[PDB]
Amino acid sequence: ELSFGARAELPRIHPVASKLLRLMQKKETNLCLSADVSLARELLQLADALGPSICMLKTHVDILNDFTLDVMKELITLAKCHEFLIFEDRKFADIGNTVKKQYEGGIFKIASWADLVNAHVVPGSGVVKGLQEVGLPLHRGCLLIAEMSSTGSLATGDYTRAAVRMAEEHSEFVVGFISGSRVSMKPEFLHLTPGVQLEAGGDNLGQQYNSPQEVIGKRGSDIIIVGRGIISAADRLEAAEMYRKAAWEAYLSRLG
Amino acid sequence: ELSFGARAELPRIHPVASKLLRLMQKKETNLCLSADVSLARELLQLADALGPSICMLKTHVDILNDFTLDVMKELITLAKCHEFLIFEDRKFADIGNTVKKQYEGGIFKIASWADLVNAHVVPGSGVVKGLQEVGLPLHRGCLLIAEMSSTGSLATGDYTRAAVRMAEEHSEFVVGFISGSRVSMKPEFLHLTPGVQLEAGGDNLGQQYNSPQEVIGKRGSDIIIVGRGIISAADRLEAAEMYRKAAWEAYLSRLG
Ligand SMILES: O=C(O)c1cc(=O)[nH]c(=O)n1[C@@H]1O[C@H](COP(=O)(O)O)[C@@H](O)[C@H]1O
Ligand SMILES: O=C(O)c1cc(=O)[nH]c(=O)n1[C@@H]1O[C@H](COP(=O)(O)O)[C@@H](O)[C@H]1O
Repeated sequence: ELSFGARAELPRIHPVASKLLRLMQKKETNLCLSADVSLARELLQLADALGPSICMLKTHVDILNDFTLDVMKELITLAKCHEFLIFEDRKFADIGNTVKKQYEGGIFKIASWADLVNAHVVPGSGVVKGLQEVGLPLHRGCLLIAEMSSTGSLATGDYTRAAVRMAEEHSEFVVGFISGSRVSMKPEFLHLTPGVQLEAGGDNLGQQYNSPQEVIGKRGSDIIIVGRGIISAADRLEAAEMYRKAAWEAYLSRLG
Repeated sequence: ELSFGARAELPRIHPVASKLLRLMQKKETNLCLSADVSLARELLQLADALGPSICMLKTHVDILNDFTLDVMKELITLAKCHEFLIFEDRKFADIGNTVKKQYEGGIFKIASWADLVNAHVVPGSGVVKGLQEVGLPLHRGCLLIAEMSSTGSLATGDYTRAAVRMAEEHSEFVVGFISGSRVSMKPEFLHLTPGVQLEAGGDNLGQQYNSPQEVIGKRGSDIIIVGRGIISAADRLEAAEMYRKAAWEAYLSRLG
């Protein structure tokens, strides 16, 4: 198994993946903050304070009450300053012709500011084809949702295998997965795992949690995605540090 | 088989479904216009001119370049005047906690103006639970995506059966399906079918077309969803009439 820094140099690495892997090793972080807030001011204060601790900030632009493109200008400034990628967790899941417009246009202009987006594989490979027609020219990357954290997920068995095949057949654009585990044996592909908290539990609406040690160390994923475990804590900086240290040591101990 | 008007009176009918079925029979239309445009003025001019011909107007609010809530105020005026429902084709597909915010909040406030939304079933039933916590109090309905029109769709076999079960277990909120065919044997559930054109063909990004006669008459669906077959035509009113008459006669001939 190669280090993040060595993976960043793999022949077939995507440029977005390489940038990410380099800053993960430089900063000793494999934590993605899920900035699940409705106020721009809170999003930006979290991005600034937690920026040094994270490799990535995941957004849901469609829950921000006071979205403007200028908010995203301010977010990019912070991402550049603190060195993290922006991942819009849009979960594109329509026909190719529709998702291209959803990605490029409308109010959000997601492709203009998001390094990464993700997509469901259920519509077939046209979802990726449509996105890639916007995202390739804009030097973006995409993650495919191969497994989900929620109770009753149907992203298992042959579905997960189809996501892996689709990623591998569109490596020009697809840089990895949302998954609960390592699903691809090719080290050029990132594995990002949500449903992460230090303590056992879940929410009232089907979320299920596993620890950083479980998903990075035992299940072989690369990056933890953490929302409420950080966001709901009083001191979100120390919470982010706890999660960072957990995920980083789990990664180190798997490299041996 | 019962008429749309009789289905509107079924004991277990949802109020949104009943409203829809009543206006379908009153107006002799089972056509849903897919208003896949980027300008508010065009959306509203289409809604006004085509309103008499349609039972429903399907939106992708996230491709509208000049979205405001006032545009949607103007759309509701037209929907009330001409008697059609508004369906936001958002394809919610996240954990329950996330989709509740995506449905109620952000810039779009979808639940405030959309009679209907839809969801993928891949995350498990928490997606429906989350939506229903916003949509039940707001007297809304939801469609579950049981089959898709696109090449390579994984919404087949056990996946489609899971969508049907999920709908049937959440009949307080779920009023039907996006599907290619009748998938539920319970007449209280609407079947809406996209991927419809009069002529054979497809697009460059995995869309596949079948005719109104095929999907309403042979496959037993209720409503056709038509975008480019109308939107790209020169005379969109006559195109809508062609599709309306096709879908309506196919429905009549299946009732015998
Ligand atoms: O794509 C995601 O990030 C995602 C996929 C998945 O399987 N599960 C999942 O929880 N997520 C997202 O990751 C975040 C989890 O947040 P918490 O449960 O608060 O840690 C939310 O923003 C979800 O939308
Ligand atoms: O949910 C939908 O309406 C949908 C589901 C599906 O399986 N296929 C499908 O095409 N759609 C949508 O229906 C419309 C089809 O448009 P046309 O291909 O232009 O008729 C688009 O807005 C798609 O996003």
